[PDB]
Amino acid sequence: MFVSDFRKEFYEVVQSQRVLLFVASDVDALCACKILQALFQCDHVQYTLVPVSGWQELETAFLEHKEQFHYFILINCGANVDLLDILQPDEDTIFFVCDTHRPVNVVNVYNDTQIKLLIKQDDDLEVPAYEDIFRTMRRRQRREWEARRRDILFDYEQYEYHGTSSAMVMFELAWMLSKDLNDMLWWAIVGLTDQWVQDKITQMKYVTDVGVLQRHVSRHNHRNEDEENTLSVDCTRISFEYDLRLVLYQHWSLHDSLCNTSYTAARFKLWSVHGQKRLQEFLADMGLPLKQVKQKFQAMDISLKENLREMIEESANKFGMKDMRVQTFSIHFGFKHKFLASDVVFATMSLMESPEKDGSGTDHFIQALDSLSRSNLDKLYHGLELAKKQLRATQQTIASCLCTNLVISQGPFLYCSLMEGTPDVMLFSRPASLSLLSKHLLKSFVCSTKNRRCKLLPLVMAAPLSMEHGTVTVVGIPPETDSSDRKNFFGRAFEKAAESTSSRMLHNHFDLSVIELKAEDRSKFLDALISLLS
Amino acid sequence: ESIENLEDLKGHSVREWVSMAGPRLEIHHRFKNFLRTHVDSHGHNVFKERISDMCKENRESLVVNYEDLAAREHVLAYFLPEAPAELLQIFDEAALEVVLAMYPKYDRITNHIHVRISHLPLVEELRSLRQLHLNQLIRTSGVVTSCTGVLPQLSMVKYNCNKCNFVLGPFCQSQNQEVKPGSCPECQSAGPFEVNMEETIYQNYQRIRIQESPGKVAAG
Amino acid sequence: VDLTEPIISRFDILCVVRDTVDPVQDEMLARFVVGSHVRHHPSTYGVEPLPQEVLKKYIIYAKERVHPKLNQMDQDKVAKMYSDLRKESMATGSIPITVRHIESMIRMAE
Ligand SMILES: [Zn+2]
Repeated sequence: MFVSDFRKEFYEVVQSQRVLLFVASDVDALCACKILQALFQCDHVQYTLVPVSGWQELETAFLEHKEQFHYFILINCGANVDLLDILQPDEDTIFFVCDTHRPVNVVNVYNDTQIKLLIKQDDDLEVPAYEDIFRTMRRRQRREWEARRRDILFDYEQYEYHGTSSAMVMFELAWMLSKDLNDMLWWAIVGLTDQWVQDKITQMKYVTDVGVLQRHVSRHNHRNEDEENTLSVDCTRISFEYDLRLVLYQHWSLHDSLCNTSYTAARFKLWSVHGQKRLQEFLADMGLPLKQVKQKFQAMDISLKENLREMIEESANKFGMKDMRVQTFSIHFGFKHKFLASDVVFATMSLMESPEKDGSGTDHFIQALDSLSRSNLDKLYHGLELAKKQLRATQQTIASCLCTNLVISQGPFLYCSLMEGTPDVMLFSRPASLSLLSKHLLKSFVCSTKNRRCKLLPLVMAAPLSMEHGTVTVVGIPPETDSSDRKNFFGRAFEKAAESTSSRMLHNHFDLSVIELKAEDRSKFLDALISLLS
Repeated sequence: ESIENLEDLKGHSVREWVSMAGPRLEIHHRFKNFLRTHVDSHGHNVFKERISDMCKENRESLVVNYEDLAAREHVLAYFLPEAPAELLQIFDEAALEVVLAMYPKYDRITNHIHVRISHLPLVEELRSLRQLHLNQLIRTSGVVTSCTGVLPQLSMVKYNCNKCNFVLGPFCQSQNQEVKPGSCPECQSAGPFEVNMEETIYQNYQRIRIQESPGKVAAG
Repeated sequence: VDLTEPIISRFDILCVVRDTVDPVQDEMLARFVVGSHVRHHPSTYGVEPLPQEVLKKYIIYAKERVHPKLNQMDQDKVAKMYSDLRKESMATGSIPITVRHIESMIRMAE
């Protein structure tokens, strides 16, 4: 069932109870977890928090914890599968699901007693009616009904996508509880910006949600400040910004940010030998000295920093980059700490997807989660350093793939693969960073090629996972277009291709468009996908 | 305004002629037009490409080929070896305001651009230099034997008055003698003065010694 | 050769040229030399060269605007090659000192 009011029939229920949080390892999940943590700590709710990153891990943790806890909250996981089938719970347990994944599984939708969904009912949802999904001429009519059922269920389950941010949902709950702090609002903003950075949502939906959060920012600012008398410099001040699309440009030199932003790198073809000259054309059009552009931004001359955004916008317009400016937010506190929401997103993501072989992925999750609090600001800066390394490695990998021409058409989709032992393949072994790399690589490819048909294709990308088990991760990306809905069918396509091939596919990740394959299975699996997409 | 002319006929000397306002403006316009209209044998606008390749790298120095300057503008090639300092100053100004037409924000990068002449056909052996070549543009070849370090030389110097706060206005430094104020216009104290080290404009300086290449003519 | 191993091994490429008699090859070489002498009066190729101005531009472009990267070169093949090259050299008279010849091959591939 959908929860109609989070306050009464979710929060006031669990407020009297011991709770278990399962949280996915993504930045939106981390922000929603932080908001809910702060609420529970205000109300002395005895919660336990468990990270998870796949179905096997969630099943293991639930089997470990099922006896002691009756109330469970799943953040950014569980909505798009039958939780009762997967977990096999006792009937007295209750699962709250604040998950952005769409479409919601019909069993979770119509299970009234046990599965409760912390999902907005005014999100883009098209759930089929109950009578269409659940129960001689009567036999013929029944078989016709079953044919209708399979057709409508395939139409419902074909495309997966993402709804409103879980962090935004939790901040809505905090606002209804009248316990919303400025830091909670910042976590909500970072949660939305995670979806925008990873291209999980459309630009229109992102603009709408930014319009929602603008009102909350204005309310929080005018809560205790006006234009006549102001707060201490120590206090956090969140400001709406119509800022630049360039990544981490306030902590870098502008040259590095123009080099490693996927947008500008794809436009100017900076992987190519000619791309640096095109970048120099752009910089000379702006009139910025190269010794200033290659200097760190905080050390750049303030005469140049005065109107840099207008300069970059108006040069980008005539160079063909039509949407260089983006609606976003920034947070200021103290004298010297200034971050964009995209900066916090990249830092936390790099901490979580860090390639270091220390401890465990749960350890990297813990470092990422700690970095979202201002008492652990050093972790945030360290995450920014890791983001520098990650973005440089991303551009190196894209340059390698395009120069050696690993990205190759195979009919209805482009195909690419990373070989073992190549530079910085370890950084993209993990599925989430691989999905991000595939998106950036597809943007670079469609900006590079002259073939108008190839600009319309989706991308399938693979990389090694475990040589000892002989497995590869595989991800599927929809076509990269300006007006895409960011819906993709590769979940069901992978499932149906694997079933039609009897392939050894482990479906452990929460996105259905991310899978693990036994490596030798890839040839017949790819052939099946080619025959399927046709 | 000052009217355009036939340039090559005059009663003055060449230096005096190109110093006068009318022909100076005509020379300026001619070199501007030459930069903005010269083309390659294949029809490529040469100096648009060269100015773009300069402004990309911020090199603030434009190389011009005599062998096509003579092709496009005859009289400029005529006056250039005869009055090089004056004509090169005029070329610098014209090139600067061409570059600020192509890249209007380039004054943020540099306030002055030097025109450098290449492939000058009146080449001279280094030991064959005579009084006949004085104050004329020459081309020579040789091996560099010595170099000073890169040193700052005064170019536009403002002097603090020896007894009060006043800055005596800019003097254009020469390569022949250290220019001096004599006495201050606000109060006629005289003799020694202090350079305003902050407001004075300096330029890079480097003096090299070149001699004939060992294998060219020095046969013992 | 009369050179020692520390100086020989520093040369990545060793070249030997011999003026051995072979009358057909001598005819071809002599005809080419006479052709050069008559061609350049003051007044094995089969592919035609580039003009030397084009070659100078090509070299100076390639040495600055191109930086070849190495990502995979069939490591076991090169290692096996180097190992039995060392084995054969131990019995005879030229000196693949351990890493310099491996790195010579890497440099030549680049
Ligand atoms: Zn005085």
